Amino acid sequence: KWDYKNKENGPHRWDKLHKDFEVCKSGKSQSPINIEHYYHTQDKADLQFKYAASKPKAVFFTHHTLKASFEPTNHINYRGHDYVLDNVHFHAPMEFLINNKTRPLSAHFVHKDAKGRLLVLAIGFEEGKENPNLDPILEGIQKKQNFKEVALDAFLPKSINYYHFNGSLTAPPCTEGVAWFVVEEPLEVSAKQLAEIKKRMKNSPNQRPVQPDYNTVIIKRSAETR
Amino acid sequence: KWDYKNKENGPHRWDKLHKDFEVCKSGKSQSPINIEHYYHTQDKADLQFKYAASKPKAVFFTHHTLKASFEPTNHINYRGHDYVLDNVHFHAPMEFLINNKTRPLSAHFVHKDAKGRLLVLAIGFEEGKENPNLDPILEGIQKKQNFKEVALDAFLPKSINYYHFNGSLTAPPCTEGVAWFVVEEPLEVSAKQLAEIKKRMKNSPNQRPVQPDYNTVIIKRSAETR
Ligand SMILES: [Cl-]
Ligand SMILES: [Cl-]
Ligand SMILES: [Zn+2]
Ligand SMILES: [Zn+2]
Repeated sequence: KWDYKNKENGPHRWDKLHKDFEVCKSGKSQSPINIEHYYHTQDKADLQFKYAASKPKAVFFTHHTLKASFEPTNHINYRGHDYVLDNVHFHAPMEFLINNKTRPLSAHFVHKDAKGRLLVLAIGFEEGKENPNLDPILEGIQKKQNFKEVALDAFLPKSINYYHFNGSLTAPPCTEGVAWFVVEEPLEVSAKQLAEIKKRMKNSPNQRPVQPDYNTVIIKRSAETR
Repeated sequence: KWDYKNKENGPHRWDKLHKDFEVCKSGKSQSPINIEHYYHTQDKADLQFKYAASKPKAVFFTHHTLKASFEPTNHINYRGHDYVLDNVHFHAPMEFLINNKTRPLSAHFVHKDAKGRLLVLAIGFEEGKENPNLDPILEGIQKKQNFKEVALDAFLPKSINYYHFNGSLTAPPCTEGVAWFVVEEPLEVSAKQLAEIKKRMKNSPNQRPVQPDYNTVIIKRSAETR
């Protein structure tokens, strides 16, 4: 039963808990890392968003995180191909570091294309003003069902800059082949919302430690989300 | 013994021949691929070559390739680490494709730093002028010992453009975590030299087929070799 503690089931031993998890240790592009060495480009965008306000399929606690799953109606388009948004879920603290800076919370937007290839967008939160985009999720977890719309098309800023590289899932089975999009700009979250989200995740950090970095090639990129 | 034929020892089954070879199948950053999506960077790389004329330790046919191995006196410095050149060996046809174009031959310059991390430079050849830099290798494979200097310093152009990304070894054990540098402009080789090198590799292609590409992030970059 894998977790984030430092006992028999912790991240240092995930590989021992099941054969499927062996890549958690043996892989050469495990995530997260500290993003510190990266390149710049003047190339045009290759990322477009096809998000719309959507009622979650489910809002629930699973795999140590608070997760909102969605019907397959939202997509990111990358290199001309659609990747359907499966879920949004949270990590506290944020898992990726950017020039050794941490954030107290991040969201992962998890996508998959028709071929089954994974694309994950990560974005951090900084403690600040109330973020009304989070309220349908907070209201939805403590509610039976009939979940309210999540404003997916208002969640990110208009313009984003992100770090783009290949890595892995940050929880078992740690599958590689992941295209990561780690957004530089933080969203806001209030102290109250931050406490509430952390409590829904059992006040138990669900941040995988940074993994060995085998010269990960990272390009800094921009895109418009509208 | 693994090979490039397609009975019980070839590419599709490398993973089954030894548990050390399992990443040949399970890996999600396997090489080679067709390089066709890449982000252009404008600054000249810090990449520093420390190559000099070097007498091979051995010039020999091993694991389906013509290989020249060296004493550990040559390196590439990348991100402040010295990657020591172990060997130069050949593939026919060239294994990486660039915008779907093939070359009849490539060389791999295989390196490892002290911390054990891999760096391989690939450069293709196109039929044209006689390449004097190949001659000590072509002579050496016909010699018992006392191999003449390979002009490692002259082998590459002073200015190069390359594709840079994370991948794998292209032969078993298919180890990932490889920092790849695939040079854009081909070197020349005469038709006679090309036929001769292919004969020394038993007129038997030693090209791994293109592997699944899980959105490999590739940058295009310039460097100087001195
Ligand atoms: Cl994160
Ligand atoms: Cl190649
Ligand atoms: Zn996650
Ligand atoms: Zn090779």
